[PDB]
Amino acid sequence: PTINQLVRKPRQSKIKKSTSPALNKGLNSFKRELTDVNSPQKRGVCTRVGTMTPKKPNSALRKYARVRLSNGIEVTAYIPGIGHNLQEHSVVLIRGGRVKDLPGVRYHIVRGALDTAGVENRGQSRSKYGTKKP
Amino acid sequence: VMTDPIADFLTRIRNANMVKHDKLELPASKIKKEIAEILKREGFIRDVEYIEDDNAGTIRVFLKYGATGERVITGLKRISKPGLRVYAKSTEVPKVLNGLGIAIVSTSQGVLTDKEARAKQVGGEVLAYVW
RNA sequence: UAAGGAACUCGGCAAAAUGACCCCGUAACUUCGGGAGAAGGGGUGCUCUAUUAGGGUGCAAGCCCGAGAGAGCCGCAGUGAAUAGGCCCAGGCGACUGUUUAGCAAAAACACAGGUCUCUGCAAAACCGUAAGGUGACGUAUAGGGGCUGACGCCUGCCCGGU
RNA sequence: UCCCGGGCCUUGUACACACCGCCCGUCACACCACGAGAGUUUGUAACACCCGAAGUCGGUAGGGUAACCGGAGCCAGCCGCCGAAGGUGGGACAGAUAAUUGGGGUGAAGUCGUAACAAGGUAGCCGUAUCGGAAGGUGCGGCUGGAUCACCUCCU
RNA sequence: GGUGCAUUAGCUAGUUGGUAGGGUAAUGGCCUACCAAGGCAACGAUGCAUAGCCGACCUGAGAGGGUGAUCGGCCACACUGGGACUGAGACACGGCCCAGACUCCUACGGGAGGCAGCAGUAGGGAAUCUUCCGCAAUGGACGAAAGUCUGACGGAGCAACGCCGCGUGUAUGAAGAAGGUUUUCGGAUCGUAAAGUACUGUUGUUAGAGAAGAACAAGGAUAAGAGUAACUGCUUGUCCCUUGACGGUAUCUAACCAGAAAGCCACGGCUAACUACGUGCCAGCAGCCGCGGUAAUACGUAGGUGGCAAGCGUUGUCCGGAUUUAUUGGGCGUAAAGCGCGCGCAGGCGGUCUUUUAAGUCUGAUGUGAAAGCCCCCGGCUUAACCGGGGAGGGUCAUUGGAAACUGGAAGACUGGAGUGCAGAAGAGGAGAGUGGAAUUCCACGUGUAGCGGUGAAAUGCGUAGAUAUGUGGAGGAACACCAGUGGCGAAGGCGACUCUCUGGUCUGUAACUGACGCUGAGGCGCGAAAGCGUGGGGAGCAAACAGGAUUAGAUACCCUGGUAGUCCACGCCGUAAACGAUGAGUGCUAAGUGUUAGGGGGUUUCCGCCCCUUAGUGCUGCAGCUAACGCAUUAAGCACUCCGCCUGGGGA
Ligand SMILES: [Mg+2]
Ligand SMILES: [Mg+2]
Ligand SMILES: [Mg+2]
Ligand SMILES: [Mg+2]
Ligand SMILES: [Mg+2]
Ligand SMILES: [Mg+2]
Ligand SMILES: [Mg+2]
Ligand SMILES: [Mg+2]
Ligand SMILES: [Mg+2]
Ligand SMILES: [Mg+2]
Ligand SMILES: [Mg+2]
Ligand SMILES: [Mg+2]
Ligand SMILES: [Mg+2]
Ligand SMILES: [Mg+2]
Ligand SMILES: [Mg+2]
Ligand SMILES: [Mg+2]
Ligand SMILES: [Mg+2]
Ligand SMILES: [Mg+2]
Ligand SMILES: [Mg+2]
Ligand SMILES: [Mg+2]
Ligand SMILES: [Mg+2]
Ligand SMILES: [Mg+2]
Ligand SMILES: [Mg+2]
Ligand SMILES: [Mg+2]
Ligand SMILES: [Mg+2]
Ligand SMILES: [Mg+2]
Ligand SMILES: [Mg+2]
Ligand SMILES: [Mg+2]
Ligand SMILES: [Mg+2]
Ligand SMILES: [Mg+2]
Ligand SMILES: [Mg+2]
Ligand SMILES: [Mg+2]
Ligand SMILES: [Mg+2]
Ligand SMILES: [Mg+2]
Ligand SMILES: [Mg+2]
Ligand SMILES: [Mg+2]
Ligand SMILES: [Mg+2]
Ligand SMILES: [Mg+2]
Ligand SMILES: [Mg+2]
Ligand SMILES: [Mg+2]
Ligand SMILES: [Mg+2]
Ligand SMILES: [Mg+2]
Ligand SMILES: [Mg+2]
Ligand SMILES: [Mg+2]
Ligand SMILES: [Mg+2]
Ligand SMILES: [Mg+2]
Ligand SMILES: [Mg+2]
Ligand SMILES: [Mg+2]
Ligand SMILES: [Mg+2]
Ligand SMILES: [Mg+2]
Ligand SMILES: [Mg+2]
Ligand SMILES: [Mg+2]
Ligand SMILES: [Mg+2]
Ligand SMILES: [Mg+2]
Ligand SMILES: [Mg+2]
Ligand SMILES: [Mg+2]
Ligand SMILES: [Mg+2]
Ligand SMILES: [Mg+2]
Ligand SMILES: [Mg+2]
Ligand SMILES: [Mg+2]
Ligand SMILES: [Mg+2]
Ligand SMILES: [Mg+2]
Ligand SMILES: [Mg+2]
Ligand SMILES: [Mg+2]
Ligand SMILES: [Mg+2]
Ligand SMILES: [Mg+2]
Ligand SMILES: [Mg+2]
Ligand SMILES: [Mg+2]
Ligand SMILES: [Mg+2]
Ligand SMILES: [Mg+2]
Ligand SMILES: [Mg+2]
Ligand SMILES: [Mg+2]
Ligand SMILES: [Mg+2]
Ligand SMILES: [Mg+2]
Ligand SMILES: [Mg+2]
Ligand SMILES: [Mg+2]
Ligand SMILES: [Mg+2]
Ligand SMILES: [Mg+2]
Ligand SMILES: [Mg+2]
Ligand SMILES: [Mg+2]
Ligand SMILES: [Mg+2]
Ligand SMILES: [Mg+2]
Ligand SMILES: [Mg+2]
Ligand SMILES: [Mg+2]
Ligand SMILES: [Mg+2]
Ligand SMILES: [Mg+2]
Ligand SMILES: [Mg+2]
Ligand SMILES: [Mg+2]
Ligand SMILES: [Mg+2]
Ligand SMILES: [Mg+2]
Ligand SMILES: [Mg+2]
Ligand SMILES: [Mg+2]
Ligand SMILES: [Mg+2]
Ligand SMILES: [Mg+2]
Ligand SMILES: [Mg+2]
Ligand SMILES: [Mg+2]
Ligand SMILES: [Mg+2]
Ligand SMILES: [Mg+2]
Ligand SMILES: [Mg+2]
Ligand SMILES: [Mg+2]
Ligand SMILES: [Mg+2]
Ligand SMILES: [Mg+2]
Ligand SMILES: [Mg+2]
Ligand SMILES: [Mg+2]
Ligand SMILES: [Mg+2]
Ligand SMILES: [Mg+2]
Ligand SMILES: [Mg+2]
Ligand SMILES: [Mg+2]
Ligand SMILES: [Mg+2]
Ligand SMILES: [Mg+2]
Ligand SMILES: [Mg+2]
Ligand SMILES: [Mg+2]
Ligand SMILES: [Mg+2]
Ligand SMILES: [Mg+2]
Ligand SMILES: [Mg+2]
Ligand SMILES: [Mg+2]
Ligand SMILES: [Mg+2]
Ligand SMILES: [Mg+2]
Ligand SMILES: [Mg+2]
Ligand SMILES: [Mg+2]
Repeated sequence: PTINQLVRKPRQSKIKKSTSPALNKGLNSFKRELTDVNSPQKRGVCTRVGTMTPKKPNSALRKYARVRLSNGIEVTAYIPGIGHNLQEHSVVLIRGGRVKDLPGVRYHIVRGALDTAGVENRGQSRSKYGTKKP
Repeated sequence: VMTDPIADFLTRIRNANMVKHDKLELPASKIKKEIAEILKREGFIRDVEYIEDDNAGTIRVFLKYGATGERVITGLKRISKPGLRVYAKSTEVPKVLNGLGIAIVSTSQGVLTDKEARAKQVGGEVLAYVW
């Protein structure tokens, strides 16, 4: 536009949107109000463990969890690796990462950080899945 | 209406170059005299003459082309428009096309090219780029 | 009338409570007028400054009217007696003011402004009377009589076989 | 002339698994987010009155009192203004929650029809009004983002 | 000078100014009495939300974007509110008084407290350290001085948290040890890596030597000074003596040992690095494209390889790539994007010349922009990191001196813009009043007999109560046949029978007149097809809704027969359209060819007519140029300047 037009009202840029809303939120129990702080991991107790099927054309059975975070938000996570040991009423650590096949799953459960244990008989890429040196 | 007579001088030359016109004439003004006179100093235009009339006089410019019809002027640009005037300090005077072109500056010592301005440590309004 | 304060009862029926003047302040909703005295609060006595500051009247003498303030004084209490709105939230019905069963029912009933259908060309239709004579009307379809509905807002669907 | 299979040219296309294509809306089921909702419950900043500690200031001081000339001055006590917290009242704003409800989105296989894409079998679309299970139909005005069917006019 | 919201438009009453006084270190509504009604705001007041500010830090080619931890400067706070005393300085972190919440001691009367000081504890969290040693150095408070105090500060401890340095051995050694892993079974690869021989000690273990950081102060002798009647004493100079937490720390030399010291992620493409076996849309992988359905270089494990290395990967946040908010550096015919159109306040921009001024503009000097940090040049730690010395940069900064081209201000001058005058022309431009002829419908009367009407076929319907057809007359309403034409007029919507009245604009010629009087134009005010709404009329044709007949598997439709609102008029609303050239307004420049509307000039000719030139419109074809293409092309979507409007993936919407 013309310079005079561009002075009367300047250029406003677009605002990005975070893809992990629950990870970057806090809580204050004294005030019962969510505070705005960023955080790479959060922990919570899982309330339901199960599976659903991915979108087309995939056909597997993906093992998920339903975790209640420490700041009081109910989210859906995903267990990587072959086989786990999760049960209802278990404390786990979640971290960022979205899985494409699953519709609503937006977080990953880290393996080897808390009650959740590492994957059995992992020989390579062991830093992920939290399996110690054999 | 007419808001920038200097821009017309710049664009009339450009419009005549595309069709290889050998001359053009346009209403005269004091500031256009130096700009047209400057171009003759570096060979950008082959000649210039003044015609005296009632209203403001008239100036015609004779364009220049090389042997086998190559343009001598390959572009003209206006910098300090009426909507946004620009000014340059002594060290901010540019070099159009890495010294192969010229810039016309309206200093406090007169209208003179960029090369001459840096020899006198003066600034002013940058008027045109000719290359 | 101690303490309680609707526990009474079909139902706060009856009683209690508010009540004057001056100042501050005031919601939803609205047909923009209202609601509204919404709600909720504060001040009032007497003495001195004081025939005040200032007004009405008169030629002047004089007479009448009387805000703000300051300082004080006295009571449990100062419109010290009598007279003088209780208020708020939500729903049904009727738009409203009005009328009604003299002597059991005052209302959600009747009326109403507005809507619509229909009859009437003037010796009008309609009504009283056996008739004469009248009202309608000393009017004339923007007028007159009858039936239904009832401010205002949005609307008023299908059936003409039967009467 | 029609029915079937095929060959050339042209036209339109939202088709390319290539019309046995593509694709619209209601209805039944499941999930998710958002709005309304008789109400309920947390919190923020103020405002108007009532009451008002400490304290500085102002007035008295009949009680106490070494310096200075009984006097002065001083102090305790009492009184007045201002005043934090507290109480009462009507509003403003922000979040959560609530029987129920409204449209929206997602789900290969369910039911109904086939509105659009070819002249899509009534050309389509835009504004508006009315009607209908549903896509939608019809009236009025407008557009070509129409292949079309006939005389004339301009350009090559 | 440095932030978001207009889906936050009014705010304020000691508020705004004045007069007299009080109070303060000091001016001042800082406070009080009187007087007046002012003050702020679209250049964004007020309100809500968020936030300590800066030097600087990260990123970036730069312009910018994000941040304000550590170090330095300023500010505010000290459990939460309020108040004052003492003092040069406080409304006071380890001071006082009152009120509140909490913890503790009470003999029930009353009392005592504040780690956002250094350590440490519980809690919250994905997440952060020792309840250590010294005043030896530096700086503080007190003292005349030794000296006392100093969780400031010097050191030590824990944590791969980051940056820097180098150690996990060197050299020679096979057509090539064994063993893995594959093989069309010959071989290939791990691999010169083994093993062998020769060598080294950075690191390790042991034992010996052992720094700087120290200047001091005080105390003792002197010497010289100012001051002295004279000392004591004071100031400066030189000698003597004295002090280490770190710590026997750093650092040397003596010997023995290849011995105690390598992991992490990827190998389909992006992107450097591929083969076997297992599984069989299962297990599973994934940043995107997407891999897996009994021969997977993509899943799991091996062999091999590739990137780094005391690390390596994942997650979260910021900048870049992103020209994806485009000042540098984008756009709006068909992809998102020109308001439906006009009149215009504020604002933005503005023809030619002369004189002057110096606000903008350019330039010199002075003051300042602390230190640390980035950058440049030197020097110390065995190198580096790190630390010193000097410099540079960094401002729409303040005072002062110059220049006058450009923008601005002032004084004049001109006519190519704009407007008036004078002479002509064309037009369905608008409002009001009246009139005309075809045609449809209804009504009355002659003539006349059996059908008419309708469809792809039919039927409903009309007709013997005499229709359709035909001749005559009457009533009423709506639209204007031919002319009629990518013809005309208007800002757009739009305007077509005729006459008159009242009115707006445009074009051409002249050069008399004024002399820049102009363009665009957010808010504001008006106009604005059709449908629709209110009140009063009118109602011939047409016709949503509706009814009947057909078609169809069904047909709330297309087709047929009827038909109400509406369409028409007056007044008042509504404010939309594919309101379209899907193209904002103004101005100038840039090949031609040819129709047409309204004018002007010239030549031929008596006219007519033909030709040429020119102004303003309206169409077609085409060059340069532009475009993704289609296409536009003097009526631009080409080349330029000014102002306004709008856009930033789709759905939700
Ligand atoms: Mg992997
Ligand atoms: Mg009692
Ligand atoms: Mg009592
Ligand atoms: Mg009570
Ligand atoms: Mg009660
Ligand atoms: Mg009882
Ligand atoms: Mg009862
Ligand atoms: Mg009573
Ligand atoms: Mg008086
Ligand atoms: Mg009384
Ligand atoms: Mg009373
Ligand atoms: Mg009543
Ligand atoms: Mg009675
Ligand atoms: Mg009679
Ligand atoms: Mg009679
Ligand atoms: Mg009579
Ligand atoms: Mg009438
Ligand atoms: Mg009614
Ligand atoms: Mg009734
Ligand atoms: Mg009504
Ligand atoms: Mg009815
Ligand atoms: Mg009947
Ligand atoms: Mg009948
Ligand atoms: Mg052939
Ligand atoms: Mg396709
Ligand atoms: Mg169809
Ligand atoms: Mg219909
Ligand atoms: Mg139509
Ligand atoms: Mg089309
Ligand atoms: Mg400021
Ligand atoms: Mg004063
Ligand atoms: Mg003030
Ligand atoms: Mg503000
Ligand atoms: Mg960049
Ligand atoms: Mg920068
Ligand atoms: Mg800190
Ligand atoms: Mg605390
Ligand atoms: Mg003091
Ligand atoms: Mg305090
Ligand atoms: Mg202190
Ligand atoms: Mg302070
Ligand atoms: Mg302090
Ligand atoms: Mg403390
Ligand atoms: Mg206490
Ligand atoms: Mg601490
Ligand atoms: Mg802890
Ligand atoms: Mg914890
Ligand atoms: Mg010390
Ligand atoms: Mg010291
Ligand atoms: Mg001293
Ligand atoms: Mg001590
Ligand atoms: Mg210590
Ligand atoms: Mg320290
Ligand atoms: Mg370390
Ligand atoms: Mg680690
Ligand atoms: Mg082998
Ligand atoms: Mg072998
Ligand atoms: Mg050694
Ligand atoms: Mg030793
Ligand atoms: Mg030793
Ligand atoms: Mg010392
Ligand atoms: Mg000494
Ligand atoms: Mg001596
Ligand atoms: Mg001596
Ligand atoms: Mg000495
Ligand atoms: Mg030793
Ligand atoms: Mg040595
Ligand atoms: Mg050795
Ligand atoms: Mg590769
Ligand atoms: Mg396989
Ligand atoms: Mg891969
Ligand atoms: Mg693999
Ligand atoms: Mg391997
Ligand atoms: Mg390797
Ligand atoms: Mg390293
Ligand atoms: Mg890392
Ligand atoms: Mg990351
Ligand atoms: Mg950018
Ligand atoms: Mg773009
Ligand atoms: Mg444009
Ligand atoms: Mg489109
Ligand atoms: Mg578009
Ligand atoms: Mg337009
Ligand atoms: Mg202006
Ligand atoms: Mg100018
Ligand atoms: Mg100007
Ligand atoms: Mg500096
Ligand atoms: Mg060096
Ligand atoms: Mg340094
Ligand atoms: Mg330096
Ligand atoms: Mg000049
Ligand atoms: Mg001068
Ligand atoms: Mg003119
Ligand atoms: Mg006319
Ligand atoms: Mg007209
Ligand atoms: Mg006729
Ligand atoms: Mg048939
Ligand atoms: Mg007839
Ligand atoms: Mg026009
Ligand atoms: Mg006129
Ligand atoms: Mg006219
Ligand atoms: Mg015209
Ligand atoms: Mg003149
Ligand atoms: Mg205009
Ligand atoms: Mg406007
Ligand atoms: Mg209409
Ligand atoms: Mg009407
Ligand atoms: Mg009507
Ligand atoms: Mg039907
Ligand atoms: Mg009909
Ligand atoms: Mg009208
Ligand atoms: Mg709309
Ligand atoms: Mg529109
Ligand atoms: Mg149109
Ligand atoms: Mg448009
Ligand atoms: Mg233009
Ligand atoms: Mg143009
Ligand atoms: Mg033309
Ligand atoms: Mg989106
Ligand atoms: Mg969006």
